[PDB]
Amino acid sequence: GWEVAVRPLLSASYSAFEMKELPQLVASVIESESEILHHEKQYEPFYSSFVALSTHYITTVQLQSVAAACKVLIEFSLLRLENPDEACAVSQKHLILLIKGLCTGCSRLDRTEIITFTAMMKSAKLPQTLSRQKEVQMNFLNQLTSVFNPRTVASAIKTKNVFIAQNVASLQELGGSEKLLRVCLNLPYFLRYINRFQDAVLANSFFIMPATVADATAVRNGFHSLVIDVTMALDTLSLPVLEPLNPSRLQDVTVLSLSCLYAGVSVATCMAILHVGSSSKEDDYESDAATIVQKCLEIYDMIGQAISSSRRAGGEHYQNFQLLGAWCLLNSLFLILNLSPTALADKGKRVRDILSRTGHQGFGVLSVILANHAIKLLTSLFQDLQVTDGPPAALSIMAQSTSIQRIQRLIDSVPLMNLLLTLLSTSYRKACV
Amino acid sequence: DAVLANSFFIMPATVADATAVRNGFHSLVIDVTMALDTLSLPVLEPLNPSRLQDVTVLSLSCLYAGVSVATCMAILHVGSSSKEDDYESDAATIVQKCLEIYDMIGQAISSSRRAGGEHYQNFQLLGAWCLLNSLFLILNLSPTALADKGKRVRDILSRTGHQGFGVLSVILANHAIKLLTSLFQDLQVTDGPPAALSIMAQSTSIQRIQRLIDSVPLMNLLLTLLSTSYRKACVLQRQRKSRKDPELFLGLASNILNFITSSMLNSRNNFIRNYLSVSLSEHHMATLASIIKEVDKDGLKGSSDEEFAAALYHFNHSLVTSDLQSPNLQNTLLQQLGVAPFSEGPWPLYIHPQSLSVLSRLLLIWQHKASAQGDPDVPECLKVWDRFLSTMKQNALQGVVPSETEDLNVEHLQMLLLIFHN
Repeated sequence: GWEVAVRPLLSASYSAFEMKELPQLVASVIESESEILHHEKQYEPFYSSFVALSTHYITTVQLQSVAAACKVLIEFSLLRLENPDEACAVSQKHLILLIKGLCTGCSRLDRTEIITFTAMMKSAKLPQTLSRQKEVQMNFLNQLTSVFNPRTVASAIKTKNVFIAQNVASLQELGGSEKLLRVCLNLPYFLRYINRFQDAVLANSFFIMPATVADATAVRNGFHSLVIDVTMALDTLSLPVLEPLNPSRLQDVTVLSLSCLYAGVSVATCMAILHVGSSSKEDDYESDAATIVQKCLEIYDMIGQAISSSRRAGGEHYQNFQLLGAWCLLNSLFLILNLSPTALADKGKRVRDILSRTGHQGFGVLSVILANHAIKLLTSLFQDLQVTDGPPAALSIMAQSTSIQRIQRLIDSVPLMNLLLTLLSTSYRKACV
Repeated sequence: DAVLANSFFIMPATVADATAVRNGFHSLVIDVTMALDTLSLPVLEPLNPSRLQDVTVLSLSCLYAGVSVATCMAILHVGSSSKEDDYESDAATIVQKCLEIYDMIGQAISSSRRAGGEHYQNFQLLGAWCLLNSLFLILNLSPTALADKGKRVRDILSRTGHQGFGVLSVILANHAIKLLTSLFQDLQVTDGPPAALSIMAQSTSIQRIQRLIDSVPLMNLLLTLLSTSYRKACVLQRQRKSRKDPELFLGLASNILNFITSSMLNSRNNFIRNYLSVSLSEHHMATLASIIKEVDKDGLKGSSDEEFAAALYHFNHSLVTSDLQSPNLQNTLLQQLGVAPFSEGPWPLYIHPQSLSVLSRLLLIWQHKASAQGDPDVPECLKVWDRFLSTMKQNALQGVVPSETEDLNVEHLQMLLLIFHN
């Protein structure tokens, strides 16, 4: 039965996990494998919560069976992250943290959620409401059929290392890298940012629309979903799912990272506009803006590091990545520093229109952070340049160009010297004030 | 010329030509030292395509020179004071400096902001190609037959005792195995042309590995190095009771075996598994059986022996379990081991642990497959039980008291009982 199968988790929910309770849990997970992936709607939350508790208790601490069970759970979480159904007891975010935790040292789930998971455990109805020789022979057959590594990869650290190696091998076997990247690309909230980046790169111009103060407020009040999305995307990108950098995979990765940087730039512009136009809610808003911009920069840096060190993408792609990042950051800085105090802000109730048509109470910590990252990209590019008036370097990761072409494209986008002197003056004035 | 002709050239030629190439080793030493010092300066950063071509030309030619001096020293040793000691020290120094130059150039290419992963892959491919061709050439040296009758690699392949080898061979094999494991780990994550041997070429990992296979039959070469290295290590260990120590050769053997297990046996790719299934031969099983007999007869000796035993155990069981060897190959292995289920002599009542492990693994796999499919009882198990009973009955009739290492260790009895239960 299933009641006796879930009994060890019910007993252990009030304590740690007894060592003697693990092998039968593994046996039950392997035995029901044929059914776990195929279920009706009303049993689904029960099985989701059971999987959550099982994974949690496995990660808190014969290796072949554990690896098989972990592979089964990873497969379950994978197709649960692909489909996700409305009535899933565990949302997509906790599935992402669970998959990460099985590949790491179990520092994702918290008690505040497993209490609700056990409550749902009790409140859910069984499939068949919750409110020695056979196992040895199976283990013998499992050890006989396949050979565990062991040494191809003090005691606690090596057991943890082999556990992580087995788990990541199982994850890669299912091809979860492509599925995770696909699920991260077609997010319901990053979609607008990705589309905006596509239009900006196609039209050669830079777009930001916090627009007026009212539009800035409208963009606000939905910031918490953006925080959740950026956190989950960062956790997904922290997993080793990026190694086979095919050209299409490269394009997808740069699209995702650059759109995330675009989102950070946009929230920075929104906060600056709000401050120019002008409790606990405002403090929450500013803390959330700081968190999202920091996470966006972290994602950008992680993607850049992955691109630079990869054995399929080399120096040219890293240079193009740095050029795109610097272009976005510099255009953003020019836009935010061109904000009027009251004139254009009130009369408004792009960068090409601003250039065609052509008080520094904006700025802030976000502006400083963006300027620092832009200056790092710029010094890297200029150090590269140091060692025929052609076209500006194409804004694609697969393009070929020289350093002079990239610098000339940056100059064509924005007058750099005047901009730099403007930020220097404004920053010193703010510091002295 | 070698890259243009798709072939590999080394001409130490005979002993006289080897001596003629020698006696000029001091100039080569001074040249490699000055080249290494020049390459140590920061004068490599702007890697234009032409500069890349020049750098790879220089580094690969230096590696070629190290390979050539290694071949010359090996030929001199096969053919056969302070001068000889100076010559061997010079050879060691020049090969070490050549390897250092190659590694420095490779690291510079990998970390450069103008040359990326593809160029590093091509660099590794060229290095591995040169190293493997050199190893094949040196390990195919004849003792006296072709050496005296001679008074390339394509002619050798067209026309088709191991007192050569040495420390230089071990170092070259180690570097080649490092390049090979890097390339195969790259592969892991349409029968086209082999990958071009140019630093600017575009190719997939399958293409590079297939080019390496085309140049030299890899599996036979690797097994030959494993066998020769273990033989030299065991001979040196017997004589004892860098060259004077046997742990180096034992480590090389363990490393090559571990490479074979991790990169090929556990590989998921279909093409490499097909190649492994095609390229396994009965002579390889005979060599493996002789290695097993040596390791079980010698017994536990030292820590390096423990590591080599672990590697051999892992290789044996991975080969047995992962369904590449055809059944006749398994029968050949058992027959060579002397524990063939269809033999006619008395059943050996004492089985050494390694042979017992492999035999039990094979028999239990057969029994499990037969039970799962529905086949009636496998004739091999019935035959082994019958032969055990007949031998034991004969010994009972003769009233013979065996020795402590002669009949019926306990693990053998447990294994037979487990067979009986199924």
